[PDB]
Amino acid sequence: DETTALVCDNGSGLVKAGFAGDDAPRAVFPSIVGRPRHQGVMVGMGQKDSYVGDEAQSKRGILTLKYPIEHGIITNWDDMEKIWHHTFYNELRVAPEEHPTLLTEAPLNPKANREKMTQIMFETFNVPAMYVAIQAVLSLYASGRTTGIVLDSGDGVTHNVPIYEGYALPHAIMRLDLAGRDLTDYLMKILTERGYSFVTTAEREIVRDIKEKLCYVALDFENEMATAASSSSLEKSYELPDGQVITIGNERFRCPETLFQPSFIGMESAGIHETTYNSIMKCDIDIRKDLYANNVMSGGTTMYPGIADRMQKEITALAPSTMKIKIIAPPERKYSVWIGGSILASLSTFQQMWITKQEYDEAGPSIVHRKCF
Amino acid sequence: DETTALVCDNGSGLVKAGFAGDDAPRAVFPSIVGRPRHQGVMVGMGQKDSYVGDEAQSKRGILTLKYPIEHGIITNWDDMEKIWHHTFYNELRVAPEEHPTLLTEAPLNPKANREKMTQIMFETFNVPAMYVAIQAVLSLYASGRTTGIVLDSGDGVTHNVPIYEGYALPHAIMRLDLAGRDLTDYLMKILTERGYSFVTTAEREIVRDIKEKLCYVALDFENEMATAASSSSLEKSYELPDGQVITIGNERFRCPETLFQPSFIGMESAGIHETTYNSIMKCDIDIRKDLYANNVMSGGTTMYPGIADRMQKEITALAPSTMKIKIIAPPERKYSVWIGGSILASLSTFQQMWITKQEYDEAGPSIVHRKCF
Amino acid sequence: DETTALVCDNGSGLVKAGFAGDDAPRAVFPSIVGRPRHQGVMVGMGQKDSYVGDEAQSKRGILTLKYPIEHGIITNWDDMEKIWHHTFYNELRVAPEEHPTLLTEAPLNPKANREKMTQIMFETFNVPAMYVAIQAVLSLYASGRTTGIVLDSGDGVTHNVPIYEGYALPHAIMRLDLAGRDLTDYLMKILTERGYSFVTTAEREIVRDIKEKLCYVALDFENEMATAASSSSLEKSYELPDGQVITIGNERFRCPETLFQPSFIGMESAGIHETTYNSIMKCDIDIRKDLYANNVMSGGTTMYPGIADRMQKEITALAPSTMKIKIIAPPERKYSVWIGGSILASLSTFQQMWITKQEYDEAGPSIVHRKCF
Amino acid sequence: EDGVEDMTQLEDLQETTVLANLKTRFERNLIYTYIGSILVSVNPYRMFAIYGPEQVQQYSGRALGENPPHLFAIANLAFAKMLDAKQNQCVIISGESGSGKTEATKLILRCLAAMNQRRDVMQQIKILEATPLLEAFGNAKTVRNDNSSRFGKFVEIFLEGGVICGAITSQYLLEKSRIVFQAKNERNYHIFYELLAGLPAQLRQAFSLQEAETYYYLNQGGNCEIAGKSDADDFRRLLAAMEVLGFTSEDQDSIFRILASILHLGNVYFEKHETDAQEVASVVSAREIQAVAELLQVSPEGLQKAITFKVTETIREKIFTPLTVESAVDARDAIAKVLYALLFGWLITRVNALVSPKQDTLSIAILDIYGFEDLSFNSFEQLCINYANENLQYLFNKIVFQEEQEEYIREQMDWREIAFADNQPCINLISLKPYGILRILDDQCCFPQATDHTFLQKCHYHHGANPLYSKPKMPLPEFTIKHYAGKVTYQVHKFLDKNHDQVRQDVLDLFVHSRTRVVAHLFSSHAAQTYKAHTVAAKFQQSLLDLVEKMERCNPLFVRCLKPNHKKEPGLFEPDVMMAQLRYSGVLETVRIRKVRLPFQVFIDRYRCLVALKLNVPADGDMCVSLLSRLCTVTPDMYRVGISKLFLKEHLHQLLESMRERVQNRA
Ligand SMILES: Nc1ncnc2c1ncn2[C@@H]1O[C@H](COP(=O)(O)OP(=O)(O)O)[C@@H](O)[C@H]1O
Ligand SMILES: Nc1ncnc2c1ncn2[C@@H]1O[C@H](COP(=O)(O)OP(=O)(O)O)[C@@H](O)[C@H]1O
Ligand SMILES: Nc1ncnc2c1ncn2[C@@H]1O[C@H](COP(=O)(O)OP(=O)(O)O)[C@@H](O)[C@H]1O
Ligand SMILES: [Mg+2]
Ligand SMILES: [Mg+2]
Ligand SMILES: [Mg+2]
Repeated sequence: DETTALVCDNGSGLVKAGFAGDDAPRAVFPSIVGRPRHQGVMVGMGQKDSYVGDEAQSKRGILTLKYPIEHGIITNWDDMEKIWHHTFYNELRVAPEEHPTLLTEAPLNPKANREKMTQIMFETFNVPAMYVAIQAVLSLYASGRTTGIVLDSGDGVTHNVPIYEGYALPHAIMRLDLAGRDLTDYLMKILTERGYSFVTTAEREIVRDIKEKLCYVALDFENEMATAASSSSLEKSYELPDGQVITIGNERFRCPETLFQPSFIGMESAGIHETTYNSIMKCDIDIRKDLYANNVMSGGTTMYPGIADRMQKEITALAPSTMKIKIIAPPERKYSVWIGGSILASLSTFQQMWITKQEYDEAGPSIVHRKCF
Repeated sequence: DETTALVCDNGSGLVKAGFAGDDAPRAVFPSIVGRPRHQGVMVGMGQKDSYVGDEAQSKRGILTLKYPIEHGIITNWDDMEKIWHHTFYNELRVAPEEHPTLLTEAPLNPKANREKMTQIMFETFNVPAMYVAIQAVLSLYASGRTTGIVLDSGDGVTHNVPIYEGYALPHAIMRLDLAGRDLTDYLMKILTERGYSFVTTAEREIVRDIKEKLCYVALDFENEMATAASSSSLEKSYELPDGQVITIGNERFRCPETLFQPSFIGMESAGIHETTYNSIMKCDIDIRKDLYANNVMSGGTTMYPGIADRMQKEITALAPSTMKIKIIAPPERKYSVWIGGSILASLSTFQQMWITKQEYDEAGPSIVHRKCF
Repeated sequence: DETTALVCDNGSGLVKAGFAGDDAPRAVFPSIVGRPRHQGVMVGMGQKDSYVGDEAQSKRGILTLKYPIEHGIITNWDDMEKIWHHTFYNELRVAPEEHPTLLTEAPLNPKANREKMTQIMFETFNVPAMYVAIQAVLSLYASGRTTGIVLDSGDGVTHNVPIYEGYALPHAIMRLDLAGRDLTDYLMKILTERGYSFVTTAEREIVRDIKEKLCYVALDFENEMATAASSSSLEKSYELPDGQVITIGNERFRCPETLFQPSFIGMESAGIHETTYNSIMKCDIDIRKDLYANNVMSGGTTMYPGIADRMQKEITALAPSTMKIKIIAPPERKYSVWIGGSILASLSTFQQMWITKQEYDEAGPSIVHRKCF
Repeated sequence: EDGVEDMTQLEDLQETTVLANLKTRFERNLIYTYIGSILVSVNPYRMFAIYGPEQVQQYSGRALGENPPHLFAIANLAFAKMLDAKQNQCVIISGESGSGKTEATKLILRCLAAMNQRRDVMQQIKILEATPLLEAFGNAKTVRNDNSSRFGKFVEIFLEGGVICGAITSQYLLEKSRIVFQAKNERNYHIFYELLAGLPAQLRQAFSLQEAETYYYLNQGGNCEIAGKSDADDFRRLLAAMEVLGFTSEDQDSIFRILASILHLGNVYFEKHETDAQEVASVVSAREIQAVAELLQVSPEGLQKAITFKVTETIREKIFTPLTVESAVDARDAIAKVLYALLFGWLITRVNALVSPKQDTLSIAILDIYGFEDLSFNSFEQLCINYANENLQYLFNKIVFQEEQEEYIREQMDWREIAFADNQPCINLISLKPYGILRILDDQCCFPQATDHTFLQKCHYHHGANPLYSKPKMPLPEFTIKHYAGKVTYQVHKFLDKNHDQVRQDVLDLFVHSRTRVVAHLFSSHAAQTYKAHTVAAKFQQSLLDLVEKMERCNPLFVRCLKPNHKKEPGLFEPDVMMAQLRYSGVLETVRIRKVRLPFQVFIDRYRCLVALKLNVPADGDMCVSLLSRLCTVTPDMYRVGISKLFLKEHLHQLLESMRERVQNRA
């Protein structure tokens, strides 16, 4: 009867899991699987062949860390099963065979990904029901709006979804394979100019922490670079795990600049502002005014200081001066997809949109293409 | 059924033998073989052609003493057989053909040494099983830790082995051919400045006793030398076997100083502190903090008064001030390798890691390279 | 008027210097500085405090040899000045204050290295002009091509640079800190298995000579090891300076194997073949076919017998069977960087790309960042 | 006359049938029943005629035929087997505490004393008076019973052609971890509370004792008083027993001194002081250490070093290594446990020497052993208990299978080899040397950084594929073992803390050089007798192996005492309680082993309407049985035919019932 649904926002970098109706995810941990890369010499020490989540980062210095998801696509289907098993049993401490599960996926992913998630849910974990949602719709659900264009940016992909009065325009949906992971790689590359070498996968986590703590978005790039070159007031220090101290200057704002200039990492694509403007201009002329004032930002990559100010400046430069530009960046936008999924999964009217086990048995794994979206 | 294993820690200078499960070695005696060098004139006196162990030191004044092991490598394979036979029969009073034997070896020795020990154990003494262990791992076993870097120093070699959570990093293993025997030779050399001449191998033992009883490590070398030169309060007397009394001053701390300045004996290598720091810096950046606080010292050469204080001072000078440096020097570190071997050989899970006689018969003496380490 | 330019390819291990327009370097000598480590007892013998180049290897047995460059970064700035002074005056017998100088550097080095080289050239040696080039571009210049991916490997670093029709793709540039020096260290480590101990810096040169003369690359590692273990036809002898003869077997091909399996020396990086394939796959889909057939190998570490065959085999295994794989390994690839630099410095159109003394005086040492690359 | 005595003769033996027959017997005030040669006794909580000389002469010898079941039948059967085989025999009285094993043992002792010697009854008087001492030193209050024996009493009555010689009492499988650790709502052994309650005041002032709530070794349960027990009266009765047993005032004073020393040693705490390279435990207050030293006549500094230091002693030197807080705690607990064990052994040795026999040619052994234990919270002690019970169930199943084979051979049939799956896999799962659970526990007790979680992970890894071993779904700190009595879940919470029982040579040397004679004698004897047993589990396994090795030179006889109701109501019975007791006592193992016997006449007279209309053959035999057999088209390999009995009924019974109901469906 009272079977609480499970909301699992398995992103490329973080797993956000919890119960429907809650205000925050119950379990948040990195989506990594680690394996030992050294020689075990003590008897009985070395009987574990895999580490998932936070225990993979506690043992970070002897493991090889691998991500099962790149750019929103699950490429390793055994590590993904390990991560899902960890989430269901060790983290949520719940039995999946008695809870409906709600999962999320990027708008323009291959269909085999969704079919394989459906098969794994219905055959390995024996869930009673299933649904796969689109992350931007859940961002709107969490934002308390029915009209707006969502710029979601995790660390796999960046996509734009314009929605008006609950109606989506699929032809105006954008997608970029440029997100937090590429920012971490670019910061790792440009940290070599000061003589800092981060090579292994365990140092990728240190570089990611540096990026989260120190990096920010400059309102204007050229004068910021001139100020950084003409003085030393923009430099900050960071302490490495072994006690060494590093210092970074213009690398603080040069790393997030690749979101607006993808040419830094050798991509021909346009910036996030131009992508958003292009997505808006692909909609009806009667929809554009409402979309201009409902720019909803979601994801962890949108958490840089000053990113909303620059997005508003760029859109104002692009859009006509008559329109009013608003960038909605709630302080909890890092969990907006999960919050929206929790809101949606707790609705009583939503109970008729689940993919039940009987429907799967009847129609194969392809039922998810007509039941979802 | 209940066949107790034998632990034999045959070092370069001392043999430490006993039964697995005990708290201390049963037999400890010098690893020397002596032969007469004078003329026997009494009928019936002089029928013994060799003396092994303590009986070789009782007759020290008519014998030529030779060590079968230099720098952890067995160079005389008949004297080594004599010593092993003595250990098994006259000291432990046990029959080797019904007890598994555990032996130790330095980390970076030639492979022929290990193969020859395996062949001698399986063909001359007919042991039912065999294992060859690494001394630093046994030091960690005795210390009750799974993470730490071990500085073992007997009188053949000095080596560093960093281990984290039971995983060894073989690329960071160091080795020095500078240990107690070189210290004895250097003390013998610098004792000639006061007119004391020790030439024969029997006087090497007297010099070794002097080094064990009087030598110590100075916290700082230059001010210690200044104090020793400006006064006479650091001088101590020693009584020779025939009653003559010798006095030594700055030679008390100049002898152990060659551990930190190998240039005194004409070596280009770095001190033990710099070797330990270099071994630490060859590990992962996430391992260094735990290793800095788990510096385990083992062996007889680490028994000098004040050696741990100077090691901590030198590592603190080298390592960043943020880290916390701890030098673990248990009072029983002279027997830590044997204690760890005894702990390891008594485990029930270890019974599957022995090299049985059948495996040797199948695979030749080269089985020890894949079964051990 | 007719001021001939100087090309100085100062690598981590060798200095390759000469005049622009020549077909071969005029001066080739090791990049070492030696200092006495023993006691001078004869009056007048011991008045020299430093030895640079070949004279540092003639006196190898009384000196401490140090390299001013590790992994392509100058760490000792006084020894580097000594080496440059030696090159300019004692080797080339030329006055640097009247010849433009062309220098080389690894693609992803710290900027302080380049700025300091510029400052030293313009303030200590008073050169009239300067340029800093990238070694892979010079390798292509020497190879007579405008399209291709270059695998340069000296003894400091290994890097990949893909270039198409004279256009470089900086985002696809790879770098490894694994090269000839690490191979020498690994060979020194694995030579202890047969009982050969090389410790001092003077024995590092002997080990390097052994590696150059005897080591080779096996087409396949496992069957080569099986053949070496099952017979003794792969063993060769080497004569040490004092007459002792050493013999090595599988160490001949186990040493260069760390280029394809960096895990032997405890690195998590991928082999050179996988690094090259990854660099190719980071380029445009329309560039890959031309790059697959223009794999240019440069440097001294690429001089092992059979390295090109194995590189082709590995790339063929990785790349699709439709493409055609060609490995270009000219017999003079040890000097390809210098040959390309000589070709480039002699061009008449290149005379406008020098960094003149006036530009340096105007813009400080930071002019090299915008004038070069 | 509706009930039956022996259920072996029944044609269909099922759990429901056994329960129905047992409750029918109990409702008629018939307590004892028979399973072959195995007796079953239900505690009635009411005085019943289980005595009287007329019963003895009625059961005297083989003149009765065992038509009525009684313990005297077990006694005279053991006597007859001894006189036939000229060999010893043992009778094993198992069952839960309070199920009636104690008075069963006393009645057996009285019956043997009455029927063997019948001229002198001094042996039974001398062995009965030692019972209160053992009960006080070996029982404790648990969460299931108010007086439970935590050990196995082994009474051996020596006989010489009907002449009762001296008796030897032995103890086995004593719980060592209860002396220092008690769970919620349970106490330590009764002796400590009796001593603290009924001691004279000036003795308490001399020993500086206080109320039981202050002591750490007793207050862990939180309920130091039993509602319905008088400690002073029992303590005075114990004094009377010691006075009868020849224990002088000096011996009693020494025993009280030892117990007070244990109690005071239980109240020592340690602090984490900072040393140059480690953390070192130091005693908080030296008052308790000095009190223990004064009570035991040992050096105070020697005791403090034996508690807070570790000695590595070779021929040429002796090194003192400081211990941690946990290591010091383990050392103190090990000292307390060894002191208590030595004291109990000394008491039993003195009692045996008081009634020492002369010759050793024949003997009757009586074992009063506790049974299966399945509580709510389940831990190491019950794991050892269930391991011992599994090893006893092995012999029980061996006896049952021997009786089954004897039944098969006695009937005029070609005796086949009957399949039988013993409980060896469970014993191997618990205590096999390579990767047994107890072996893993022993290994983790010396491993550098082992805790309960690591031990659980090792157990899960090594036994994940065992059918008997089961893992919890969620990561709970527990595991499940499928015993013969069902699935039992063990909570791993202090397995490593309860297993550390290592006492080093320095402590033994300190205690040998005491100024009192009894303690010095005990520790000298212990050192002379002492071994690679450094843990509680290893010593328990050694003691159990000794007990088993004492028990293969004889054919055991089993007495299974049950419980009809947990409220001790004399007459009230429940079916679920009977099912639980039958599962725990191992009675249903006989039913499991059986899988099936029917007389030839029964089914001929019953199923005659399945093939023909009414086939009333006048001449019965094996030929008509075979005719009705292959007229039904049934393979001969799934059944067997003899004279009348041993007609195997694996699956033919179900199909025969189905055909019978199908035939009767029309009419
Ligand atoms: N405060 C922050 N500043 C900058 N980047 C951040 C911050 N917090 C998270 N990130 C980046 O966002 C990415 C994770 O965001 P998330 O939305 O959880 O990704 P996904 O949904 O794909 O798992 C990581 O690469 C992380 O480095
Ligand atoms: N108290 C001490 N002070 C200084 N040196 C000592 C002391 N005890 C032993 N040694 C030295 O340590 C060496 C022996 O140590 P040990 O660890 O037994 O060597 P090995 O293991 O190689 O046999 C001898 O050279 C001895 O002189
Ligand atoms: N024939 C050879 N076989 C193997 N290795 C070689 C050979 N010749 C040179 N090397 C190695 O290549 C390295 C020097 O190559 P080079 O390209 O001159 O380095 P760099 O440019 O960094 O000075 C040295 O370590 C040397 O041992
Ligand atoms: Mg996301
Ligand atoms: Mg040693
Ligand atoms: Mg080069």
